[PDB]
Amino acid sequence: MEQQLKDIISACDLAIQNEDFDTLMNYYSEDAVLVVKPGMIARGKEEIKKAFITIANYFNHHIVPTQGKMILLEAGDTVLVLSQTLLDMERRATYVFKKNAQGEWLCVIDNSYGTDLIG
Amino acid sequence: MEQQLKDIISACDLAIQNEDFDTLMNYYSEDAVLVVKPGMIARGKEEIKKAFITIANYFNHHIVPTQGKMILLEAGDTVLVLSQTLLDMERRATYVFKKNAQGEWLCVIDNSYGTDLIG
Repeated sequence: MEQQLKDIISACDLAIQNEDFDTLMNYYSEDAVLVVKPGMIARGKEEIKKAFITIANYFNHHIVPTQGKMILLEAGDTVLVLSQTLLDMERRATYVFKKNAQGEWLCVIDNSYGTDLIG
Repeated sequence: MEQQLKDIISACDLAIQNEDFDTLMNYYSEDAVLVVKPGMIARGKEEIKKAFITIANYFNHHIVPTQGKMILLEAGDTVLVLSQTLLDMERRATYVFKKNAQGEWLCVIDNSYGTDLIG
């Protein structure tokens, strides 16, 4: 439930560090959407794969990300995840996963900015 | 697109003022989830109907909040809506709609609090 999803997040978070986006795309749906940065979205597994490869080599001067509070709003088929990420300063994101027939939760909407996208 | 959803919001917003939750439940999915207030969620059309009937009076509507910026992250089947509501002070919510076979977008996750649910 709240764990397997939290385990998929980490699984992906790692798949990104190991720069093996080939295994990272197994967690995304085919028509998924990923918000790279404000006013910049990638649609489809291919476009999203490229986005990660592009923004692969980027880092913040002295920064220590840390998983924080995480709420899950499950509505049967889909699930809205509100993941807070601590910097030392926080980053509240909104992810949407959809459980396919196989029973594996894939990501459909990846907006690491959450409602911050508005402001 | 961005309008029909915005028109569904208003449609519901009104269905609530006219206290005719019978027509309001036509906009929600069957296994939908509604966040009434922090640490309080209603699951299923029935529970959600009761929730609205209960807080019919707890919340003084008529206080028509002003619609503001609204971002839509569509991923084929589902759609993540980031609606900002102005008070005069703002309220950034996160709604999730899913387009059924009939082609009508229903609400599956109604969290008028957005990422604020975390903090």
